[PDB]
Amino acid sequence: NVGNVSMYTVQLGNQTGMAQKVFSIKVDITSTPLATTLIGEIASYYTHWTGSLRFSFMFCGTANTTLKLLLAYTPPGIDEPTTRKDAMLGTHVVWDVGLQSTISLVVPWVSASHFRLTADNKYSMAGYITCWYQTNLVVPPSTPQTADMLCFVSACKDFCLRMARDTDLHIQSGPIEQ
Amino acid sequence: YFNINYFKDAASSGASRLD
Amino acid sequence: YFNINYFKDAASSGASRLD
Amino acid sequence: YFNINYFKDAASSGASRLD
Amino acid sequence: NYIDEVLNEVLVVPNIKESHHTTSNSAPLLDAAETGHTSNVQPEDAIETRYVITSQTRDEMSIESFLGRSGCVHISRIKVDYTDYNGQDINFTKWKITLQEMAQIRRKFELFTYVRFDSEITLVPCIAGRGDDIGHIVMQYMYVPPGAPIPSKRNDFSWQSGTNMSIFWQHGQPFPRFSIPFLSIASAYYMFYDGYDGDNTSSKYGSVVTNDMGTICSRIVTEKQKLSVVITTHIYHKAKHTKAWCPRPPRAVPYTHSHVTNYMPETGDVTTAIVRRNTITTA
Amino acid sequence: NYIDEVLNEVLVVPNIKESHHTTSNSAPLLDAAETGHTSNVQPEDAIETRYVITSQTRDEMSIESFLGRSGCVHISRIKVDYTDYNGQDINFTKWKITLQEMAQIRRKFELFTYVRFDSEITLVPCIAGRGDDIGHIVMQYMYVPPGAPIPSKRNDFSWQSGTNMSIFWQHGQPFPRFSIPFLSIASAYYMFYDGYDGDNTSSKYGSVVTNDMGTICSRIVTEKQKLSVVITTHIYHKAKHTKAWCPRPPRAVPYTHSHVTNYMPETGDVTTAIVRRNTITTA
Amino acid sequence: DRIMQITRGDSTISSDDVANAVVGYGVWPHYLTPQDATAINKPTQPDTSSNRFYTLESKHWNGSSKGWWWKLPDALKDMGIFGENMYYHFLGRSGYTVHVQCNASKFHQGTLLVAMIPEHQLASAKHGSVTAGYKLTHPGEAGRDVSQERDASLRQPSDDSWLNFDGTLLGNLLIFPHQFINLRSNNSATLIVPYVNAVPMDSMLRHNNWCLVIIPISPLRSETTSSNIVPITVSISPMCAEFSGARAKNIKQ
Amino acid sequence: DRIMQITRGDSTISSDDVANAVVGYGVWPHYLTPQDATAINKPTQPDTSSNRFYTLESKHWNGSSKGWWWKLPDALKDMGIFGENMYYHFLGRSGYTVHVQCNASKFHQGTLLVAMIPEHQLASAKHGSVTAGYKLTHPGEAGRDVSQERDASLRQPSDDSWLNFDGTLLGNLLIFPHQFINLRSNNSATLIVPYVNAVPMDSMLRHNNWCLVIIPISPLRSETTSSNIVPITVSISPMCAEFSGARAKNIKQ
Ligand SMILES: Cc1cc(CCCCCOc2c(Cl)cc(C3=NCCO3)cc2Cl)on1
Ligand SMILES: Cc1cc(CCCCCOc2c(Cl)cc(C3=NCCO3)cc2Cl)on1
Repeated sequence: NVGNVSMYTVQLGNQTGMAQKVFSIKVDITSTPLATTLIGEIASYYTHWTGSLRFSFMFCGTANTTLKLLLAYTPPGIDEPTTRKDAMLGTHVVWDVGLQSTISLVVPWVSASHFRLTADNKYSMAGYITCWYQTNLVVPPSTPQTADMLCFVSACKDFCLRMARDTDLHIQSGPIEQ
Repeated sequence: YFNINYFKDAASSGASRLD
Repeated sequence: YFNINYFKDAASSGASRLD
Repeated sequence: YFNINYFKDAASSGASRLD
Repeated sequence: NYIDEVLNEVLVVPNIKESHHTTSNSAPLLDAAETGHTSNVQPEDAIETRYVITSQTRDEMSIESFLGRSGCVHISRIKVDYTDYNGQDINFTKWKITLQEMAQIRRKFELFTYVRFDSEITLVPCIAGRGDDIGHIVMQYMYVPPGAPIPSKRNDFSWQSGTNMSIFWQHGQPFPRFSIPFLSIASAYYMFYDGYDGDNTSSKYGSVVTNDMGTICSRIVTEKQKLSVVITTHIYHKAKHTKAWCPRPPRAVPYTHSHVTNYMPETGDVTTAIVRRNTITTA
Repeated sequence: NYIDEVLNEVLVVPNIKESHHTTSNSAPLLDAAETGHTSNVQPEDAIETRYVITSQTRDEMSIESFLGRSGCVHISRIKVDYTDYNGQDINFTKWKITLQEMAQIRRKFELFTYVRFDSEITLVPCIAGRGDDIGHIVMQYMYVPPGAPIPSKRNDFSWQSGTNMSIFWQHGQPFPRFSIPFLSIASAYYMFYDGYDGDNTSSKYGSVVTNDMGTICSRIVTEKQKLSVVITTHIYHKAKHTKAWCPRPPRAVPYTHSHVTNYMPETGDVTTAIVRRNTITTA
Repeated sequence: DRIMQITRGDSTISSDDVANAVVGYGVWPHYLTPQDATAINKPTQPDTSSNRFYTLESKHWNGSSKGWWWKLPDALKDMGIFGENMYYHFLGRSGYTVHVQCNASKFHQGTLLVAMIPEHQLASAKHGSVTAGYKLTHPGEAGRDVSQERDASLRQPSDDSWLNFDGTLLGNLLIFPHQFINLRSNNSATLIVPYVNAVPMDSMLRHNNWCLVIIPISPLRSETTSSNIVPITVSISPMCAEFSGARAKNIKQ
Repeated sequence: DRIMQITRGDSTISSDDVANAVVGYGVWPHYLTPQDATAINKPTQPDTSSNRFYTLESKHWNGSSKGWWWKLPDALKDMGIFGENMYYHFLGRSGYTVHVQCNASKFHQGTLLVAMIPEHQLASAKHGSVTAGYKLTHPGEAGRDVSQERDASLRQPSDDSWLNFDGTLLGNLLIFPHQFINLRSNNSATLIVPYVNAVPMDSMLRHNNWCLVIIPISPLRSETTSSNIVPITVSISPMCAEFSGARAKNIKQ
């Protein structure tokens, strides 16, 4: 998927079971999949980061289609949750897919140290965010039953960086010719 | 200590300011 | 002679004062 | 910073002015 | 100003107010990102926030502390010769004015479409002794704008600099540094371009039709010495009093060549920083 | 201020007044130290004192003249090689940011739980000639914060410092010095800690989970020389604009290793400065 | 406008479609007053950390579904903090917010009746004077019925719906605070409810004040693949929780 | 006058005899300010139900006793409410009150040194760079040492007293907030202590801010029947507890 575009879409499926889980990523903004992102790509130019962050999701589904996902931010402290109940217990947002289309999930800033390190560090572990089905994806007749959701991340006015340093995400195992 | 553009030209000066 | 923070940043300065 | 003809003689001075 | 500038508290970020619950109609968390705009949602909106008076400056997040940092952009080298001194194209360097000839920093700008600045410029000569004594090796750097007599070889007539700039550095005396006005016939330096030389299906196309701004012909003035040497004069560059227009997505593919975008590696599959996951389900 | 500051009479100690005898009830000499507090008794209380106008300042007894003094905290060494230049992990040093790697001064802080400061920093390169001529040996120090490309070996791409700090010193030109803001995500530097990496019964515990602040990858820019050398660049450190919280009992056992308290010597019984007496009766 | 937003803890819920909201007996839940009070100790009032948006276990809406109930003081006997404070204290008092989510498509047809009920003394399924058992009116997140099977040895309630489980023609049930979920207009149902009880603070363990019922009235009818499952999810938020009569700790059951 | 009365929860403690009380660094414990703060969420502040007078496990004072310590953020990892809120939240912040009771008669002779210590990084008993283990600096109500025996396989701290366990001549320990229990005047020891740490709210699990030590200085000496046991009992009260960064729940260990 990765070398292609798809590498960007997340198809919301069938799900025979119920209350099943979609995906997860970890918040440490310098961690693929995050990293490469206009933000990540950047943050990787500084040693320390801080503030809240914003995750936005969009339904590239259908019109007649319907769904309800539950997204959650599991602060640093434990393990990325295996189950929904366990994750619903912390910070989250139920998302009702409808005429709108975009739900934006905020990632409050929870930390001990006013500031976190941009570099992988067990200490400065920001946590995980995950998504699950609240209900389902119901589609009336003759509509596809899988559809995609795009996801994004922009900053919050909270946000701020410091201690400039040279990037991670780019090794010029060149040189460069003429 | 500052604003003492010891040199004539403007191209020569410290990192600008912020505003 | 003093208080002539020849450098911009504050981290760069003499040993502080006393009070 | 300027007009500080550190040297006595006039022949010694910066590039003149413009007017 | 001082305090604010010395304490570096010029650009401060707002604080996070206190919230209460909302069992109300308007849902700020819902917007349609298709509008191409960006959401405006905050902590205070989504949760029951507290009250934190902030104190983080976005000072270091300024195109001047992002850009205004010296970077190797060229490493002039001279493996002297004493056998043939002078001769054509020897013991004197010349190099085409640019940045794209070396990454990390090339990377950095390219983050924007247009750019403008006065450039600092520093030279870091390092004299490697390949002999039993290096003597007194004087040096002459200078700048050859277009169209100008570029030294054919070591002692042309162009090293008289009757009207050119030549900086001189003699072993001991410190690093030569100087600065420079923004040199472009244009209101800004073109980091990119979607133009060509002409209609000639063999014309040039890139950052480059718009940047023939120089070159540097070098020289080790001292004459013939006994014990050999090799000089490596490093060229660092800093952007002071910079402006930038229309940001761009950073680069994720290791380039090759300058004044071009071309990535297509020699055989190797195009590689990028993205890492692979077993499953989306666990991070 | 001046006089008081030039004459160094800022913090002066009180004088010893005059006393007379006391055949009275309240006995100041009697207090119960179990209260954990400290007695408040003075000369004037216990004896028939005179009158001495003092003139001793407690200026030099300030966390800034106690702390604000340069101290060797590291001795970078480079036994050059000309045989293999570059190669992996050579002719360039790198060292983890800290203090506990060397006593006398480590000692000194540790006198307090928390500490905060802007640090001076000075480099004292010393070039030992193992050859018949050392030439011109240029040098590059720089700083690699987390997470950053730390030179694999001598000429990486990281020595371009397009956005990093690299100080350059060439034989003759004086000692490089510079200063630095207080670098911590925390409001103060943790001299100690009673925390861990995590619940992993294999997690880290100490001053240290909280101090991964760097490292320093070094470099002798000049290229290949003929006659060998060995460079020893000493790293001194001074604390300017310091604050300290919650004092602690000094250390009496020679440590071993840093970011730890561990004393338990290799076999030898734990030794301390206390001396032995034959008898309490005679001193 | 139908859209609604609700924020209770560190938690928020949204709904791009709705049928107003309802306040039980037109009273908004709040904290106890030194007038109607009785106890003498200073109540612990976990704010936010407690009275937040807990979501239970989800359920399936069948063409064979018959109905399912949850008893509130009890549904969160495990929900962190609230549900600990419950067990550590004798007196507990609190009001709630019930967010009932159940979507499907505009090509579906179904109707759910949702209702809360003060003192819902259920009846046993067996004739006699034997009252329903503890352990069975104390299901938990999981709720009861579904249309399930069980031991008749247990002093088991009435799985019987139409009689209201209490033997009152369901349909008069509309007297209790309620609303429906007509899949053709609705999406959810939102009940908000103060603390109703002849006593200022009751036993969070022995007594369940509020009882909630959801009953399929018009059976779910699609024309889709029965691969399409249309859950029913309940979310709850203690509000103005107040506790007191601190001590050891009861025990799970 | 020596008598003292202290009231913290639903709990109160009395002492017909005492050596004043001590406030650590002369600062009284209180709640976090929107200035020094950093987090963004509204902290849960259990009042009373949490910051109350919990008493630990008691101990014996021997003529062979050597000393025993308890680490605070940790000693109440089980103490109801506080110790749950600990596990449910990432950030925790709180100050304490330490009531150390140890009576015997006026015919007894003994001396206990009590002290609290900010960041008490203990040393391992074994030479090297191996730091004490988690699981052993996380004893619980029970505390550590006594003068006990244990596996040397465990990255075990120093049971070593005179060096302060950190290798600082005990006796300079008087620099940390303290007092003694001289059985001839004293009865208890009362330490009160604010929240000290370079961060506004730390991890109640990974980091123990306060560490408390009690060390027999002059050995207990009676002339009675060794049927006469003279315990040492510690009681503690979180004060101005504040929590935040709500979520699932950690796990016991
Ligand atoms: C893309 C892109 C970026 C730039 C910036 C160009 C800046 C000009 C380089 O400036 C120098 C000049 Cl004009 C002269 C010398 C010089 N050294 C010795 C003699 O002349 C060095 C530098 Cl860095 O151009 N295209
Ligand atoms: C304990 C304890 C005490 C400290 C103080 C840490 C201070 C940082 C050291 O500062 C230096 C830095 Cl950041 C860089 C360099 C440097 N020299 C050449 C390149 O970088 C030298 C020093 Cl002393 O940390 N843990």
